[PDB]
Amino acid sequence: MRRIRRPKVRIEIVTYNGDEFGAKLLGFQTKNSMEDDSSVFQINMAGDTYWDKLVMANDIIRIFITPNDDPNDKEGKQERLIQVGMVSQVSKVGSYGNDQTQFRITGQSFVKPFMKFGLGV
Amino acid sequence: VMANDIIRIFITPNDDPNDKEGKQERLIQVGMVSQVSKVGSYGNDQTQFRITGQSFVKPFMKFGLGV
Amino acid sequence: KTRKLTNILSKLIDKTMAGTSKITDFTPGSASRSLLEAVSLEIEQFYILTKENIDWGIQEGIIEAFDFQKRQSKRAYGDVTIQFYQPLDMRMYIPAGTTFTSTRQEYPQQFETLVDYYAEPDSTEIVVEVYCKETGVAGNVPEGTINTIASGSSLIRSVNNEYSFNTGTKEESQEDFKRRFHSFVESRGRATNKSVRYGALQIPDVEG
Amino acid sequence: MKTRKLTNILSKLIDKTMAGTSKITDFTPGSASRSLLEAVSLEIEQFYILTKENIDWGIQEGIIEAFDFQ
Amino acid sequence: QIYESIDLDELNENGIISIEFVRNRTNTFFRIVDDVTTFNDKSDPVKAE
Amino acid sequence: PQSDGISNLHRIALRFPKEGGGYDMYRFKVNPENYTIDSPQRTTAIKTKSDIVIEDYGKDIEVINFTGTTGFRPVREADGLKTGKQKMEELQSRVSEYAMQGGSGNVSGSYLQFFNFTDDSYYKVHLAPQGLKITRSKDEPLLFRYEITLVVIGSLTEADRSAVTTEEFGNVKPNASQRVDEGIKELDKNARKTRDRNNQEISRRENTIYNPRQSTNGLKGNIDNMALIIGYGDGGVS
Amino acid sequence: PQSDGISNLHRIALRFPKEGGGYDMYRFKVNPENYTIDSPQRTTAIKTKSDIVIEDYGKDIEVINFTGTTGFRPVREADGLKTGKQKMEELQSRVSEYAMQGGSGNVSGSYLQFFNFTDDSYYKVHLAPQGLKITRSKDEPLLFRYEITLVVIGSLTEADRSAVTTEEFGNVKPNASQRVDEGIKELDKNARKTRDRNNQEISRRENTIYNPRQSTNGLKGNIDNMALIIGYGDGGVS
Amino acid sequence: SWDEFEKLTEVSAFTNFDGSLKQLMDMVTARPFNELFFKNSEKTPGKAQLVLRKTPFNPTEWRALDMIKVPTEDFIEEDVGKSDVETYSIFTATPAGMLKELNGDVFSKPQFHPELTDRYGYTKFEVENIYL
Amino acid sequence: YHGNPNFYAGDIIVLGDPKYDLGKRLFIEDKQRGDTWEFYIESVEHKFDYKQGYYTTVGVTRGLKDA
Amino acid sequence: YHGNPNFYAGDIIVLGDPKYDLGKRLFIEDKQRGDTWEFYIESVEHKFDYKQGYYTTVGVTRGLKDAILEDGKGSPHRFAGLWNQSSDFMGGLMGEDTSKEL
Amino acid sequence: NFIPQPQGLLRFLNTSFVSKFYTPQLQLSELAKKVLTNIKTDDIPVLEREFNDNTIIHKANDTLLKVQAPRMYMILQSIVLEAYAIVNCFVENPSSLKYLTEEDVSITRENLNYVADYLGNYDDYNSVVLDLRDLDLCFSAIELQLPLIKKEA
Amino acid sequence: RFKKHVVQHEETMQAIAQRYYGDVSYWIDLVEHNNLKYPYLVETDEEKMKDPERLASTGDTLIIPIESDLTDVSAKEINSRDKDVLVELALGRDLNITADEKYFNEHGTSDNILAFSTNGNGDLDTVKGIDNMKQQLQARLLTPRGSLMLHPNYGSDLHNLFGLNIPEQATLIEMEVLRTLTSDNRVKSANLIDWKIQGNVYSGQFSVEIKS
Amino acid sequence: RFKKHVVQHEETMQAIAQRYYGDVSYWIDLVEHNNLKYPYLVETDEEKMKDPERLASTGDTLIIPIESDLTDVSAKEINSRDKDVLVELALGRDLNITADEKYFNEHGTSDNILAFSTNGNGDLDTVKGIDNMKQQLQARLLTPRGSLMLHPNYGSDLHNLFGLNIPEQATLIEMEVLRTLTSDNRVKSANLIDWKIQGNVYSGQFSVEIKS
Repeated sequence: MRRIRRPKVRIEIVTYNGDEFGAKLLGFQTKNSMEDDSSVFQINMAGDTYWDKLVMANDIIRIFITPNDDPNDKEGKQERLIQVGMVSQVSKVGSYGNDQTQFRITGQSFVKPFMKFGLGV
Repeated sequence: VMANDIIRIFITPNDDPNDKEGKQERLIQVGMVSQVSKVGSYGNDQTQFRITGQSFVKPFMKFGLGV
Repeated sequence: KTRKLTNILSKLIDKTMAGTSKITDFTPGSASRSLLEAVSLEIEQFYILTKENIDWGIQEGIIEAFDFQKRQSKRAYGDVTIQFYQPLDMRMYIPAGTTFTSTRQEYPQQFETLVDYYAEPDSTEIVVEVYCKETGVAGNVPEGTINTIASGSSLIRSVNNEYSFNTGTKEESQEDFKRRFHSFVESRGRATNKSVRYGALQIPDVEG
Repeated sequence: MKTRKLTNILSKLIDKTMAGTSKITDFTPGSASRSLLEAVSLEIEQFYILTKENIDWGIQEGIIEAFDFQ
Repeated sequence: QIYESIDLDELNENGIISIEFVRNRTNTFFRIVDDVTTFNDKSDPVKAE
Repeated sequence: PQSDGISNLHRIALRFPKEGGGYDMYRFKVNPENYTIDSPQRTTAIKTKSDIVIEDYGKDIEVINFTGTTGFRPVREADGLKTGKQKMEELQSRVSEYAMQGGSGNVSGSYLQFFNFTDDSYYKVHLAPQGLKITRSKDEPLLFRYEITLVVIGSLTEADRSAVTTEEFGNVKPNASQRVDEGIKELDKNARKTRDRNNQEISRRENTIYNPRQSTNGLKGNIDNMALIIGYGDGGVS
Repeated sequence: PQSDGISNLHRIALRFPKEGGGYDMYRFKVNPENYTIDSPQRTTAIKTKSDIVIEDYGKDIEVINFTGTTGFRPVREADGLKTGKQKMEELQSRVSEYAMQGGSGNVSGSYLQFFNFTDDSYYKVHLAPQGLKITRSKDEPLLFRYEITLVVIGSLTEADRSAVTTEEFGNVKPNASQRVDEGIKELDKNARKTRDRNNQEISRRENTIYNPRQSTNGLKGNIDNMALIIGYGDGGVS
Repeated sequence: SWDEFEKLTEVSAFTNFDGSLKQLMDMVTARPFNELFFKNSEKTPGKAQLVLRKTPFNPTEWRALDMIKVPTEDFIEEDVGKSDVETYSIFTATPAGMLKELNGDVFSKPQFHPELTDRYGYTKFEVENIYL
Repeated sequence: YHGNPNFYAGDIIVLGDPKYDLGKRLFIEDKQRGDTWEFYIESVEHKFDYKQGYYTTVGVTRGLKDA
Repeated sequence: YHGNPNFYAGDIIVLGDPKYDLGKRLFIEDKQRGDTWEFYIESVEHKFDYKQGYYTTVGVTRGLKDAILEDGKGSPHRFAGLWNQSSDFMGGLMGEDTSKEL
Repeated sequence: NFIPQPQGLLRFLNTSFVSKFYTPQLQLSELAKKVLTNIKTDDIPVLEREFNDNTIIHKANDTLLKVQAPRMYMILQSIVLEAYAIVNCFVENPSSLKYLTEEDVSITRENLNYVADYLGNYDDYNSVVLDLRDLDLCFSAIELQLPLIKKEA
Repeated sequence: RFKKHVVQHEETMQAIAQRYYGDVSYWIDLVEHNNLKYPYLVETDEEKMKDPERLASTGDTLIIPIESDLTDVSAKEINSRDKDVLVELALGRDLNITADEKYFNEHGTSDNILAFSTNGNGDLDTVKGIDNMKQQLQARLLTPRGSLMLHPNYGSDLHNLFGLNIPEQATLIEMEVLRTLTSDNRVKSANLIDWKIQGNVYSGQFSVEIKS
Repeated sequence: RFKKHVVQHEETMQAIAQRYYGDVSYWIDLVEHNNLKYPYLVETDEEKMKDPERLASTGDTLIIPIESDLTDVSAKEINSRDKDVLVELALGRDLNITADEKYFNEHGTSDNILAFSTNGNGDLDTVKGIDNMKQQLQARLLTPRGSLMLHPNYGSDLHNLFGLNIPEQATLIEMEVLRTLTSDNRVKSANLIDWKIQGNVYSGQFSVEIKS
């Protein structure tokens, strides 16, 4: 038999409600790697709302991914958190030639405070 | 294929019986392998194995005169 | 202190395997694993019963020996008398949950019965207990306030509670209990400045 | 509420079990019924012991709570 | 109730209906065993069931 | 069954999952006009200088596609008198209940059972990416045509992945490790530090289905409890 | 209803938005010749080296497409006598006006409303990127033809997503935050500097929907409101 | 970390001129002998955790890592193979770089295999450790 | 670090699941020929998009067989 | 350079025209929601080809909203309340003062 | 670990007409008793500046209620002690929140309403009432929320 | 939020937890949510007489949390108060303004209709739970959309829709009713059961999925 | 796991390993599994009478591991001495509860139907081998899907499938039975070979492929 999968992503934000932010999700990336000294993630957002005026920098975004079906009682029903970090950039994006626009947000997993805090002299 | 083996490649340019000047079995490159890796995108339903090496630069480059 | 489902079940399977070589299957649906699971689950129930009972002893038992009782929230209750138009001819049936309401506009209280009661054919007047639908002092009511029954059986003439309900005790946290107990225990000190000062307060005219 | 050692439990259990029939009385170590009943009596023994220990711990905790002598 | 599995042969075989106790998952724990009628002869299904 | 030698064929039926427990089904009054089943293979062939290399990686998704209409006559039903229009509306509503709240909310069923009484074949199916397609045309003023594509999860005779029971001979839970962790929890800080040091000391000088019957997998687990309770060192070893 | 011998045919109607709010009611006087409805699914299939994996994300944006011809002979209107050419031109002008005014990303009012009366179903729809294609070939010289394609936003039974009135029990606009902020605005720069110092000291000492009833989320608001009516240090805390 | 082998340390705040705490965190880490990274807290879901532990290449520490299973049935594509990009013969762990061979106590103490150095002769691998 | 050669290291695109995390030991069982592989995770790169499925990269190093 | 955060910077592909030049101040009026933007040009990249139109990139930095057109006033929020208010830098802010609490 | 206290507040805290709706009882809470002893005996740190010109600074000492109505001035002190006690535990050292109960805040509000009503007669000193009415609703939110906090923590 | 349950004959306590959560082990949390003593369920109803509030029997009602609020101590506390009244926390309490349904139903869309009233004596009539929900749909739908003096887009367009009695217009009335009723989160959805066009009387009846 | 085999007339031990495992080289480890003395296979039974347990002769069974367990020393030790007890251990051992075989086939999908029994003397009856597998399939089929107190989603909806005996109900019953039988991983496949109707009586039979 072939497995069936029904993904259901949640997003929670702490300083606009997080549940409304999670609704306009479209895609994200989470580059995490021990080889380099920095973990970074990106989120793609829909253009329904003007996010530039809302999401202030340095906010914390939590992402939760549902692996498989709830009622089936699979081991995947755990709502395991995938990544958490501090946003550090938000930008409008859009190729009006193709008649489509998106908003992109990217951040790093708590490496921003230390990396920015420079012990000056 | 264990590492550090020597592979010789020979290319036939044109037809044997024609008696062309290209019938020479000229060697194109010889070198020492230094990496072998499985490769395959099962989405496209195809896999391959890739081997790469250098033309006798491996012994010298690796041999470090330490202190 | 207390064991769990798995901690008991696994040990039981281990001992079963160790004692005898005649059993090696422990799949779902095996009568042995079933029996073992029911045993484990029963034992977990006893363990939680012991935990709750020890919790209650910690909360109340150690201090109750000094005659100090804790107030526990309970449903208001008391005796209610029902009168019939005429003497019954057949045994009448009154189910539990038979519901009661007050026609007085100042008393929206309601009561109900917990257990089934029956009226014998020879009887003519029956007393049945009722329990309020709400906890605390809300259930309390003065005498003669129900005046009605919800089951609409035309044999019943009138209904009324002979005595006021006063058993709807309020909920008091153990902090006040502990405070009062400690105050009682500190007041028994002798030959101390603070105790002497406290003892001078008993006279009404001694203030400063 | 008192201890009852494993063998006391196990004996009471088999003694009750044999009432009404005589197609069970074979309790060598190899028997599986003996193993099951040994395991049940082991668990009941552990239950009694943990109960007694938890009672002692409850007594101690109430003594803590009553007079606030942490 | 009195009646249980062996009685739920006796009564049903004599054409009396009764409700059976099934310990779990079936909605109310209770299902009704048959639709036999009070007629004596059970051989004919039109009369019997 | 078909119409040949045997008694009258049975139409094709679809079984959907009831929200409130149990199941609801849908039988077509009119057999489909076209019925296609694609069963490709995931295999690639690449020739070398003087040989042919064939590689395969299993059976591909068996795609089921069929097209049907609904009759204009009414016909008896299990409850009520439903004409072709009502039948197609109910089909639409069922597909929309299976599809619209599939990715959102929750659906009790994990799959759909597709019964081919006429072809004597059964499969477990899920809505294809092409999905349902309804169309009504000039030269069919009263009728309604439907076009659906499906992907086969697998044979209906086999059991569900999540409802499979392994062999599971002997104890599955290693209780030795469980009590070792429980006993280690109560240990003092010094005991744990000494157990780490002992572990390091053993480690740096090395090179130089639980069942105790008919197996040796649960060996060190029993030692760990015995070494903790008895006391090999202040904490223990391993 | 369709013509079924029980009720007379009922033809389609479009309810466009009006500039000053409210709506038009464009009803077709001849029904479409072709009518197609697509229901695509977001299901995807990926093939792993040893198994197939089926993954679904739920219903995708539906497409509505239909084609027809406006009648020739004059036909009375609910407020006029309009011919087929006037009807087609009115349609073109409605669609032009709807399309052109959408130059701010999206109209803040309604989308189109599509009363598909013939078979009982109702949708909220938007102009597809095919648009209103109008043609008139040599064949049928005096009959116009129109081709419309539409994308479905949602059922018309359901009100707008963002417009739904939430529970909003308790108080979403607490006064504690407001009067705290007013207090802190009213404080002297040295006062706020000392408050910052006290906050930093507390942070050093860390280690080494709202309802006044049956809720703890608003606990801090009641405490933050204090330490200003009472001089808990030269300035509030937290 | 390796408490037994590491002595007492006097690590300075300003070891790096106007650098970040990450730059100063690297010195304390003393890589590759200790592994530092940011990862989710499985033991306490909902919050992150900073990890600083000795490297898992030790035998007992390797066994202390939690295992995870995955069959081929979840594999979309793979690209895995040997490589001779990293190759060293002599390994040593010098102490903090103030101590120097011509003005004090024993400078270093390396290790090598006799068979290994035939293919790759005298290939050294040096790491300074602030701790020692 | 003497055993750098003869170890396996690369990048693997397993199916998108949250079980995999940085620093975690990875066990793989090959059904192609009944082989067993062991790895050490050093990097993971997630990718979620409705346009095409949901993938998760698992970078590995220091890999060996017969696990 | 204190106000690097909260400024806008990127690359814009306006229509291909020679009016735009390096170092020139760029004013944009958003018709989407009646907003106004101000920018500073730091880079331009032209692209001319008969195969597909004619484009001109306009790199911008140090961008801010709520711009004004009159006399090149620009955005009044550019000179924020933190522009000039400041003070001399010395220790005693973190860790230096904790030992001196005599 | 205690933030130093202002000199004003520290001096303030260290020591017929009747309303028909709410009346006082001059009852002190256990938590308020313990704090009072702490300040009486131990020498808590204190600040030197007095920048914050709010609360009792030139409002509670400026008014003539101190000399005219000293009994009323004893209510105000009790409310400050009860207001300062609840703010003490939550900000720092939460171990003292075990002694607080519902009735402790109930009586405080009643005392607040009585002194507040009496101050309404005076037309000059309405500034004090301005803060007391805001503080009055602050105690009620603790009153309807304090039993849930202890069980949660 | 929660679900109701009714206790059945000799019902095993663990069977409840399994039957609604799949694992057995959450019965410790469920019985804490329902303030039960160790005798969680009992066959005999006379045993309940001794400790009615802390002892349940056959046919009694229990409260089942949803999975997310299972281990929340505060939900356990609140769920120990609102026993078989928990509905009141979701639907709410509000003041009664429907003084006579015999009055406003005969006057319809207009100014100067509804009013506060008093049930019993002295205490102003507060209308609660399902009866609050009745009012909060009725009073909403009778208001015209523009009306209310804060948060506009209240109400409905119903007063516009007294056009010609022909079928399309009847479906438009259905649509505005559906739109108005699904506009409040307390209802999941709505749909039409039936409609009946008399010579000048519209009659139609609609279902709504109130929550809980 | 293992495959069964028998000694043929003048077959050499070399020949077996070569035919099943490919390489002849493996016979050397293969004799230790069958615990054989040097005359590993010998034609004559009066020669097996020399020391019967340590030899095999013409007509005797042999054990043939799978190649993965060929090299395992534990598999060698176990297969050496257990011999015929392999099948029983490999199919596992369990308490026998088919006491009333005539009876449980009169009231299926009703509870209280099975019961312990006694065989031998003074010990509860036990079942092993293929009988155990049958008994377990039987019990699994006659149990409703959510009625065991742990690990639910075990059993069948056979108690729910009673219907009008039209063929669709019969295919449904077939599919449920096949799902129920294929739930256990030990069984490979099931398939129907007959379904048959007698008015209000269903009848049919299923073939199940049990691993060797």
